[PDB]
Amino acid sequence: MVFEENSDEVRVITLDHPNKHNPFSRTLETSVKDALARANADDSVRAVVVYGGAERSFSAGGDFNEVKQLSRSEDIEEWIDRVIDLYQAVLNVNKPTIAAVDGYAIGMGFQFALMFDQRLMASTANFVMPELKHGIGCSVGAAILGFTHGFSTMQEIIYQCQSLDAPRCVDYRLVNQVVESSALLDAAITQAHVMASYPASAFINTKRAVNKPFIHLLEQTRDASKAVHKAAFQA
Amino acid sequence: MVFEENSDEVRVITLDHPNKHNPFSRTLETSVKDALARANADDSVRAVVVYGGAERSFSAGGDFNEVKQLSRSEDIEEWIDRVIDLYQAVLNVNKPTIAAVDGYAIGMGFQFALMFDQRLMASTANFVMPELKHGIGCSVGAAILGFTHGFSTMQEIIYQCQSLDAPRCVDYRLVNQVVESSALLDAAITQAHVMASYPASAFINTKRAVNKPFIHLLEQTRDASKAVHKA
Amino acid sequence: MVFEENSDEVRVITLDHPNKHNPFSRTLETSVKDALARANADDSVRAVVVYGGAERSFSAGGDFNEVKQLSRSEDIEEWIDRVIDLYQAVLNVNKPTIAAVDGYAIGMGFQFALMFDQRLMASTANFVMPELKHGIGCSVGAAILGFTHGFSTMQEIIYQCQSLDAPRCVDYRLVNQVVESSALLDAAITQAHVMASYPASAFINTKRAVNKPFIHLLEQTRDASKAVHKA
Repeated sequence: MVFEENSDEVRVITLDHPNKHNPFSRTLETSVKDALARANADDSVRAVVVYGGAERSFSAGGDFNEVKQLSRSEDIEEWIDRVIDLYQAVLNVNKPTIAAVDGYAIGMGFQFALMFDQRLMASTANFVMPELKHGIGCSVGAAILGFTHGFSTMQEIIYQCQSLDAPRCVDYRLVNQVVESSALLDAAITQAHVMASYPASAFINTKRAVNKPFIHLLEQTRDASKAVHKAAFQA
Repeated sequence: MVFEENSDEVRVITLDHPNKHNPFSRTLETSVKDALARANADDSVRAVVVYGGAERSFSAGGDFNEVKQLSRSEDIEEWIDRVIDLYQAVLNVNKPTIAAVDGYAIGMGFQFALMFDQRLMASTANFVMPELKHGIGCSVGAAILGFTHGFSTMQEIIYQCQSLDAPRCVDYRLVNQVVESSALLDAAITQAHVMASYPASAFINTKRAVNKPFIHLLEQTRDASKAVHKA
Repeated sequence: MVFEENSDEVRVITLDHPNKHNPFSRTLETSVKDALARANADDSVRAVVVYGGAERSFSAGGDFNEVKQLSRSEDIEEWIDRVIDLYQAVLNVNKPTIAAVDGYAIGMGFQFALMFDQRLMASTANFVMPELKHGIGCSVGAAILGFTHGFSTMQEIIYQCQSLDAPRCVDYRLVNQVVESSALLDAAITQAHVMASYPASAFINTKRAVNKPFIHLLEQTRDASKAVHKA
């Protein structure tokens, strides 16, 4: 469920769920994790771009088919582990990582995007974190967003549950760039070439230092979040 | 010193100190805490709005003369503890909380407001944190504001001691909305109805998770602000 | 390598490296630390302004040819310890501190500036954190910047390695004011007089509380950054 192509030293991973909105099914997680592993392990690769695809959403979050079909505690507990593992998978890529966002980045897709070093979105795209509106728990989201963007910003976002257009994302500093849908991928690749040109020894050790507290946060959130979602999933 | 009213599932707590600027006296603390307890314990309540009242300040905070008048240290311990307990009282409300700010939100009033889930202010209102200007210590304000809005933002506010009108609060992201004084209360209630419509269990457990570090911070600050006036 | 003047209760420390870009050589660090010590220890001083000088940079930081030289594990460590000690030196000044920025504030100069209570820059000045562009490690810069201004802001800055002019710094909230180069020093001194007029008890204890987490973070970053500038 992911294409892997190359713009020279740049590896481009394109999400390809049967569904245009690239929902994170368990199969898609797997592919995305595996592609990231290969990219990180491959010396020909010096930078990575993850992309929803032309006329496709970055990801509309997890698979509503998994989520709505969750009752057992065993089942929910392990689902949270999966989710974090995915986010960690991105954070542990020792090379530069760009997220090219078009369409919708919702809930899990929003969060997934926040794991990247940089984010460019289309002028026509949207971010959303509408969990509580819908009756889903959002401790993991709160945790991430609080860490990346501050307490009061996070509060606003998760409690308002609004559809964030580009102007709004810029205002929140959720993205580094806004371009036309047609221009988006090339723009992302360029950013990747730029960061790829920074000496590797320097960039890897710095990125590691930078992402350590983030990883550590996510690990701490693991247990407590299993608690809210176990309790929430009974309606 | 409050009015408790209802817009259906929304409880509206209106501060009513004899003084139009709703200063936090001991008595007002008490009422506000008790009204919050009831609202949180009441089934019929699904969201809470706290409001200074029409043609009234949200709250000018606590008397700096009386703060400066405390010279026994348990006087200060008692007082520090009271202040935090108030802020914790808000943070422990398991339902949505909106603060409708008109007039002045000063010192304690500024801080008290930061405990809420959301904040709307009037176009004509002002936030201020002037403690250092008036020769008051300011650990608790800094601690809170650093946590809610970042180090460098807090630095600027505390050290500059300026009256922050609405444009400035928006720029700082201190509020979620600015409206006319006449429109403010209805606006706040609407927000409350919106958040009240969120499936409770999912909301409550999330809010608990969210506010936990905040509460823990207030506890750390309690100990520290009293290690100060002890040495 | 520093000239110490007085505007009444305000002490003004002007960086004076032979090089007009005030690079942080070991000698300059020393002078700056010693001038800060004296200013903090001097009762006649109630506030401090640090300035690059007219027609001179605040500081272009350390020399990236020398940094890339350091291969011996001691050399790396002692250098890191020095760098932090400098930043701590500013944080431990118990009186108000203003940084008057003209020219370039690069890497160490950017970071050094973030230690101050307030920052004014010239309209014509620039901030830069270009370490990764030039193959220099940046754990320290990121640690600081993440703490002062948030994770995602720090990310953007260190990964983009751009020259931030004034409009951009305002947009990032890196400074409290932008003025003409000619006006800059007087502006800084005024800010210093303003903060100097706040009661010393009130200020000193608050500032201590405020800067504690910052110091504690610098101390962690020290122990850590060794292992990465090592590898």
